[PDB]
Amino acid sequence: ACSRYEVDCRGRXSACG
Amino acid sequence: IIGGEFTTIENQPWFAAIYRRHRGGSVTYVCGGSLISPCWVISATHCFIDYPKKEDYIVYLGRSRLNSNTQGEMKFEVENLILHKDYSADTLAHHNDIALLKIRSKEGRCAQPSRTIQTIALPSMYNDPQFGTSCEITGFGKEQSTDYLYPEQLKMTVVKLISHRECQQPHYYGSEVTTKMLCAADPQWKTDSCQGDSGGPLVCSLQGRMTLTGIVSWGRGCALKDKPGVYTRVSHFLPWIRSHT
Ligand SMILES: *Cc1cc(C*)cc(C*)c1
Ligand SMILES: [Cl-]
Repeated sequence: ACSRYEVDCRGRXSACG
Repeated sequence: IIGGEFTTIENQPWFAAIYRRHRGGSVTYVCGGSLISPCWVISATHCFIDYPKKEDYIVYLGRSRLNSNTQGEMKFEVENLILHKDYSADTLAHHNDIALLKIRSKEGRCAQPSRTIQTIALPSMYNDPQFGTSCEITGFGKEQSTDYLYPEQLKMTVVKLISHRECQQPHYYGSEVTTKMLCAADPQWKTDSCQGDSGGPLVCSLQGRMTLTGIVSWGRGCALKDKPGVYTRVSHFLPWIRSHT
């Protein structure tokens, strides 16, 4: 899971998408 | 930052550390930014696109550590938060990944130059250094792609500019890279930006001037072979920056 406390949530390396 | 070295804000005094405050007063890091004038920090829209309310954000200048305070730092509210109305992202690339924050202290003031705080010049229109040019990136981002923690001390490293042609190869990014982007990477592929570094500066010397050539935006993985860092190409966003500033 990934929250609102997450650093740079759409950054390279992120698990988003 | 993968690879590179610990530094201090004095070696990158235009670096801005941008945080979000939470209902319980917990503060978490968001992204980096760069001081381009006393009242203005430039960063990346993707950093804010999910929580676009200026009131939640805090900006530090003169700051060398992520979750601890450092001597010579200054704290600012966000008076204006301006995102690019054409921001978009397919699954990998981010287009028009650029944002401005007008900063204002509680005493209503803007930045002042010191040992730890200085502005970074913008390039003039369409003026980028030649490919092969060694540039600097700085941030609190991951040290390895697989880490779950962020380093406590500011890092930087050197990367070289890559021609669009070369960045526009299939085995790089193809036409996923547009003319409003710019690629940089390590020739040996050992050093690179990563999560947490976004919004941060790519700084080059250009006409004997330290210049904000790019803004950390995207890339596949971090320090992966044939997967360079991709940066908003600042020299192609001057009108946008003048018209909002
Ligand atoms: C979990 C999460 C958080 C953000 C900010 C963005 C995405 C895609 C997922
Ligand atoms: Cl806009």
